[PDB]
Amino acid sequence: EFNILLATDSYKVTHYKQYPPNTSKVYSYFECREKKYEETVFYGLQYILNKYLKGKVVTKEKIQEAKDVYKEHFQDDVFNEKGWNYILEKYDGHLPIEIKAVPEGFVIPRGNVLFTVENTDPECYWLTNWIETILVQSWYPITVATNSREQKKILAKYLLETSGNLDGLEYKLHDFGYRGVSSQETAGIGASAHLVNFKGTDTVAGLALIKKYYGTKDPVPGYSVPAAEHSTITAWGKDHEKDAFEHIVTQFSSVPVSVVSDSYDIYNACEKIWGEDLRHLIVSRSTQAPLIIRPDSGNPLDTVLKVLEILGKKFPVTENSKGYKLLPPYLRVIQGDGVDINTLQEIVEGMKQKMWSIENIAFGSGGGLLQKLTRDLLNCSFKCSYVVTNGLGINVFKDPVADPNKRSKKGRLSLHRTPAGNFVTLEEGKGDLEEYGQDLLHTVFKNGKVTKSYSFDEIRKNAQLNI
Amino acid sequence: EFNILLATDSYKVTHYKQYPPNTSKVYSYFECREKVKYEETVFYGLQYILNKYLKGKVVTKEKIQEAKDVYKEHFQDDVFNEKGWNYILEKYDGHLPIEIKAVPEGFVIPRGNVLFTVENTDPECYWLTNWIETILVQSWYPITVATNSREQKKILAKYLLETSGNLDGLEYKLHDFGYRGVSSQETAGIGASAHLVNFKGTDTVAGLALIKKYYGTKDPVPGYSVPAAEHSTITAWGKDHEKDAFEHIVTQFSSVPVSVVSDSYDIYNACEKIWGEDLRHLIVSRSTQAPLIIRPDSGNPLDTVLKVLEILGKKFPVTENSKGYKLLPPYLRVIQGDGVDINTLQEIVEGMKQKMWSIENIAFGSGGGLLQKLTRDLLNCSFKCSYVVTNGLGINVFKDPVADPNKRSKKGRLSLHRTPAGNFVTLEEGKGDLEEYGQDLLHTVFKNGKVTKSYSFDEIRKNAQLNI
Ligand SMILES: O=P(O)(O)OC[C@H]1O[C@H](OP(=O)(O)OP(=O)(O)O)[C@H](O)[C@@H]1O
Ligand SMILES: O=P(O)(O)OC[C@H]1O[C@H](OP(=O)(O)OP(=O)(O)O)[C@H](O)[C@@H]1O
Ligand SMILES: O=C(O)c1cccnc1
Ligand SMILES: O=C(O)c1cccnc1
Repeated sequence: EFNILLATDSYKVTHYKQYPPNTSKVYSYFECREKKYEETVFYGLQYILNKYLKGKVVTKEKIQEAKDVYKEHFQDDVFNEKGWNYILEKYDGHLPIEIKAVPEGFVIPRGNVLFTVENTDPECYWLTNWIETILVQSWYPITVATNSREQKKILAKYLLETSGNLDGLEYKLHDFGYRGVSSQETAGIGASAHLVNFKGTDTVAGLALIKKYYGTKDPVPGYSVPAAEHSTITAWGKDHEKDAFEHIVTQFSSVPVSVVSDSYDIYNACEKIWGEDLRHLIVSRSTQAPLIIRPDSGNPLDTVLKVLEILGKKFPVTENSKGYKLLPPYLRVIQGDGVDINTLQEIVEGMKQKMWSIENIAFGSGGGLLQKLTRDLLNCSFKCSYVVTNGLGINVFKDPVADPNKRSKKGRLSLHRTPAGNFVTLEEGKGDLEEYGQDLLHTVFKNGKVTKSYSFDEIRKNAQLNI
Repeated sequence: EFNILLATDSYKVTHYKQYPPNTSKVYSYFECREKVKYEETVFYGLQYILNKYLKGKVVTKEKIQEAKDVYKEHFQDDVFNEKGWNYILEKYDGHLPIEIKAVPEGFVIPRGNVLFTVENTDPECYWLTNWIETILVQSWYPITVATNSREQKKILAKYLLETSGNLDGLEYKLHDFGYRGVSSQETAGIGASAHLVNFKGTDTVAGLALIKKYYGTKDPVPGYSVPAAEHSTITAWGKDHEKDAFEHIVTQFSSVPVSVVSDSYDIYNACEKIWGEDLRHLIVSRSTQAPLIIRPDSGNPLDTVLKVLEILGKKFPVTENSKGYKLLPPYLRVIQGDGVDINTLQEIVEGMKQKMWSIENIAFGSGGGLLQKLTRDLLNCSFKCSYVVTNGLGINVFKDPVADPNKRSKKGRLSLHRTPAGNFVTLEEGKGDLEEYGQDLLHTVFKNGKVTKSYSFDEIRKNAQLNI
């Protein structure tokens, strides 16, 4: 089905004719360039290696298919049929490429090499950057995992300040983004990246991806709870919202249940329906099976604060040991509308200023978590840094006059820890001097084989917060 | 293999227990809610979803068991509706008892109108309508790409018509550079295909196969490209040999158009000294069908384009076209592919016009701005239940949140009509049945596991044309 010969940017089809004659090696690297988001979670390359790059990826039929498409697409014969046939005949269609990468889950400051790519056969000098397009899509799981982890840092800071511990942190940011991403494939990739940091998800696609490509000791990497949507409330008719609420919390009386409460009037629902008519069905619930009230409209901070004020007047509020107000354990709130890293910060800060514990609230995020992200957020970039031409290696780079931020690194690269425990990327082959301890890049792919793999449990450990 | 039982939001697994008892019908609809203002949307992409995910035998015993096993662990509880899915398998050989009606693909519809509706065709499957919300709502993405691409085409058409008097070349003026900048291979194909509704130039090869498989064109392919350099093929020569790289590349591609990225070290030197002097003899000899296309790729986009054009206008023979705008010789063009989105595209063409440069001189490449920097909230894409039957009684249902009237949803059975003035209106509460507005513009496109109406990519392009 998938054809790697048709999985590149069109212009790359023409690059084999553009490199210097007598070029035997093209060596390229990926970084999140330096320019907020000072460090990045490296995640997602193992998916790409296994799904698209390993094994026999070239066949006679795929070559003919590409040749025919490109003849029409370019209105010209430019496709390197010879070079692809070489890989087919010499290597049984396995890519003569070596990729070295930092371990998945590692948290690396901006401006460092995260992986490198080079050809292992001199005839395939053109192949290194053929697969740039595929490999650069690693920007997306890196950026989802990174932005999710930055939200975890905010939640952890405010949970610690308002409650004194981090209990429940892993469930405080729930993935609501399945319908809000651009494809089924993106849903799985993005949901898996969020699960590097959290355990709550409604994007089921992430589970199958992690099981197939990474693996966990536990049966599943992420969990959900029963929850209403507007259709299951509004189907009862507007005059029967109370009947809908009563039915749903009674069907799910012994597990947590989230009930969207803003179909008609969130404030009436909290004060009169939950707070009076159905109060007897709430105060009876277990600490392990709270009602979770879900507003879903209005200004996010103003709505959360007004919902909490209403609930604190109808239910017995305590003051925890840090001085912050706490709803009874059978009652919680989830804000799932308009949540991104900026509004999450605004809400928890507003709660803190009004003396509400972050224990009371959880968040759901859809587009903000999985779709409202681009390759430019972390300046994810893949560039050639080293070539061998006429048997001599030369260090190559770009350095555009009008934008020093786009200057790329020179020569053969390696990643090291510094004496102070930070990270440094050495350029120009200087890692070979061995002044800086071991290279942290490891070979993960060579000549069609995935050579080093990480479980999802290892990745989660590598991506832990300091605290 | 894809499993539609595992292709929904988790909470929807629990919804069959939440609807009113004795509900036999759930009817839902999709709109781009009323809130560049994006007043009209190109409806595109549902036919892909119908064919790839929803048609045919989508339920098997193995898929039911897989979903059962996953949800038991995911919920730590048995809530999965195994019986309901087995009914579909047994009664319909795994085909979905669903009817979907939709506006024709490529149609350009104002915001706030019904675009498609979904309802179950078997009373036992009242829960199925909104199970497939998640899948179907992903149509927001091709809709939004196609719409935003068409809005950029409107800008380009306006300024090309002003500065040149015609629209020659318009379909090649916005090239898709977004393959590496989207979130997956599947997204690349969907989004590139949506851009090809409006344009013919693309480097996102994945779009071609999607169109061939799911829509079809009379022509062999729906989009085209030209040879072009990247920084690796220039810089690999060494900083002191940029001229050698340029000479090699334009000589290799002497009789087709060739784009050459010229900013590796100093775009202004490259234009004035390398192209403008050292290699000028290799440029002024080229065919009108095979221009050199100089590609800056850094700096302030408008300032860089204007300075590149000023340099080239001093080194090459510029003419004045019939509208009074400056025009480079036909063997020389420029493409700006850095930092392009609908806002900077507008700023560049307006700044060119103010400096008396024809838009004939320029084309644009766009990656993330075209295919990735878009969300479901740009057009307020939304799927909502508007009608149910419970105890044999149909009721019109809706949401109307007190703090956001923009989220009010439509009531009852819906239909899309032409007004007497030729505009569009969505009739609510079954009022289309009164036939005061002629016939419903929605067509049944899916019924009981079968695609029942479909559109070629050529028809979609025709429907999506600009008025001009
Ligand atoms: O973070 P987001 O990308 O916005 O996703 C989260 C939203 O999505 C759901 O609503 P729904 O599908 O109704 O969205 P809508 O009201 O905009 O149509 C859900 O109830 C949240 O409000
Ligand atoms: O519109 P965009 O999403 O930005 O994609 C277009 C950019 O992508 C390419 O550069 P490259 O891969 O170098 O991007 P980079 O400079 O960030 O590395 C290309 O030369 C354009 O500059
Ligand atoms: O579980 C939820 O409340 C949910 C999941 C996805 C989208 N909106 C809400
Ligand atoms: O053809 C090009 O110039 C191109 C294609 C994709 C990305 N960047 C540039």
